[PDB]
Formats: sequence, C-alpha cells, structure tokens
Amino acid sequence: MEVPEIEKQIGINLYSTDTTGLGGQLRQEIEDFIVKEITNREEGEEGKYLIVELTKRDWDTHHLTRTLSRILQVSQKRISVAGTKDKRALTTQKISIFDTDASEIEKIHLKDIELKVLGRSRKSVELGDLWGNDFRITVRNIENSPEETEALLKKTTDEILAQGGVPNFFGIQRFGSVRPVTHLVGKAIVEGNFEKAALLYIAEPFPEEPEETKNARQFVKDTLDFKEGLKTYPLRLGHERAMMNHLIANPEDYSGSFRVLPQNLYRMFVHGYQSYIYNIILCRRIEAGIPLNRAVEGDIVCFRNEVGLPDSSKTEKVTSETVNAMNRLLKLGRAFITAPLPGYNTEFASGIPGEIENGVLKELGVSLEGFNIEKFPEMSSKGTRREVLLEVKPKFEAGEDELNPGKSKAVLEFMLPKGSYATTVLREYMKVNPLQM
Repeated sequence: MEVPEIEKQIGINLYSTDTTGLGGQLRQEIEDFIVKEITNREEGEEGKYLIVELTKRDWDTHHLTRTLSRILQVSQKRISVAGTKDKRALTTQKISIFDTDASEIEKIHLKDIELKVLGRSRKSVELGDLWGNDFRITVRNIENSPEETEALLKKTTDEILAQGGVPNFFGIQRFGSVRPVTHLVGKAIVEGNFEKAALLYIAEPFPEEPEETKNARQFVKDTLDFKEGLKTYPLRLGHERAMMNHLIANPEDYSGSFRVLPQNLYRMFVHGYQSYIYNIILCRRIEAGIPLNRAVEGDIVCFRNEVGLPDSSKTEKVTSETVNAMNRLLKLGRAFITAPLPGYNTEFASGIPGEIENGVLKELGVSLEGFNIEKFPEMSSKGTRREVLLEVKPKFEAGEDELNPGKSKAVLEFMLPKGSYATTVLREYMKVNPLQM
C-alpha cells in the first residue's frame, strides 16, 4: 500500500490491517465528533468544591473557563478539568468549581454550553481524575457506497478484533505541538550534534505554520542571525526566544542552549527519538508476521502494576517453557507484549522478536551507549518498555451521508483509557494523511 511521508518520517510506515483506506473527512459537523468522558471518582453532598458536568459545543476549554471565571469572579485555577476535550466537537466531561453553589450555575446560560450539577466534594478535579473517554466519530465523503463501506468496515474491524486492537503507535502530534521536530532534535543530541539539535528547534520552518513565522525561522536557519530572530519571532515562542538569547552572549554554546528551557522539552526531545525508534520496531514486527497479542520465545511482556496499568517496571521475559503460560495470560488481560524504547538500561528481547529489535537499532546506527548525553546527562535517559497493542473494540455503522450526496459515511464509536488518542484508532480505518484527517 501507500503511506504519507509525514507518518514515515516518524517511524510509522504501514497498517496492522490490510483493508483499503476508507478515506473521507472528519469534523465536517460539530456533532461528527462526540466525546463523552467516563469518570473514576464519586462526589457527595458536602465540600467547598461544586462538581458540574460540562457539555460544550465547538468551545475551547481555556476560553470557557476564562469565561466562567469572569462570571464568577474567581481565578482560572478555581475551575479545573480532568482532561482537555477537543474544541471542534460535542464533548461532555466532569469539572470542579471552587466555592460555588448549585443555584448559581443554574442561572448561567452560555451559548452551546450546558451545565449540570453532579454534587460537591472537598477535593478539586485534577488532571487524571477520569477513567476513559467514549467516542462517537463520523467519517463523511467516502468514495464508496453504504454497502461497500459497511463491508469495508466489518473487515477492518474483524482484523482489529482479532489482532487485539490497533497498534500502539506514537502519533504525528506526539512529536511536536504544531511542528513535529522533537524526534528530529533528540536524534542530533544522541549523535552528539548540538549545532543541529539546537537549530532544528530554534529555526526549521514547517508547512503548518503561517508563512510569516515560517519565514522567521527560515531566516535564522540560513543566517544564524539570532539577534534578528529575537526581533522577528513572535512572543508566542518563548522557548525559541530564550534559547537565542543564550546564544547572543554565549556564541556557539548550542550545548548549553537547552539549559534555558524547564524540564519540559528538556527531555521531550530524547523521548521523541525514542518514540520514533519504537514506531519503526512496532512495524518491523508487524512485518515479521508476529502478532501483537501473542507471545513467542523471548518476547518480553509487562503486567499491570496492581492499579490496572501496564508499567515498564516489572517485566518478565518469556522463554521456550513459559510461552504457553504467557499467551494464556494475554487473553486474560494480565500481560502485554512490549516493545523497546531504547536508552542505556534497555533489555533487548530474545528469539525472533529480539532479531527485530536489534535489526532496527542496527540499520538506524543507534547506540545504547549514546543515550547518555555527556553535555547534558540530566537529558540522558536509560530507556523504557511501552506496550505494543492498544486495546480497542470498536463498533462501526455505515450508511449514506446527507451532507455529501452520493458518498457514504461511517460512525465509529469506541472507548479509550486516559492517555490514549482516537487518531490511533482512526488511522487503521481511514488510512489517510494525518493532515487530511
């Protein structure tokens, strides 16, 4: 088949499913993307925190909270969410509001916003206080008929249901906010180059950015005139600006140009390059014909940390004897085949899977001894071992779409746990450019 360069530039280069790309488009209509949160907490009747179910239509969370904070005259902090839902969509979620009574929110009537009291609690709603998110996505404008699409959906589903779900690939958005350069920067540092790792972040324009800022980076990218850059770069880019300043007093000090950014990107770059390698590996293994929900000799799995979450801490290695027991646990949801996120404390697997892992680090010319940045040790990671399959059991629904006469539409509704993304599920169903998505 065919995969966009955009996705091949970040390790991904195929599809666990051999079905045809459903194609089509998304977010054509606000209601075409419904996301309903699943809570993991309970509230009572007491507490200085009012808990409300927020339903918003085509609203940006920051904007909403900034609106409610003005109406209730409290700081933005007093209103928190468990997780930020998409603006262009119809989304429901739980939130908390400090020192506010039920009756007050019954008098607030904003456009495309619905507020419903759930109760009260002595505890605010912190990022993470939710189990998962129910989805109801709708793909429209497919070059197929309702009949040829429903059948196309059932096949894509079947393989999925059989393989256990969809690959746990690192989305194109994970490598960068608006510009996916993290992995590109983490690769230069490892190799030792700081002249490029710093420039790739300071400059290096992308077709996603406005031709204005796009021309600001392009400028210093071929002139290295950081003095001008600190004059053209919009204040919006604090990190890039902070770095150019360090380069005005300390010339050619690209090595320490990273000591201006907090612990955020500080380690995101290296983690990116890791996610990159991890993608490739996950593919090569999908090519080798070794499924993601079945163990083999020296496959290396993980177990849930007694919290219902797979952790790269306790990782038992499967052998020629425990193989029968390992696979038996997978179908019981107590183990998961994992893939390596290269570092300096990585434990390659053995057998066929071990060959794949070593075959990716080989062609890539990767060096485990390289994940120890000399200039920035704090920036050097030892590696981890993320799972491979992303549990998912979708339910499709095909048909004719009114908005696009002659074309068909698909209603994909499933659910994911906090930390996972819907694009990861959609890609196997639409198999289209991540930007056309």
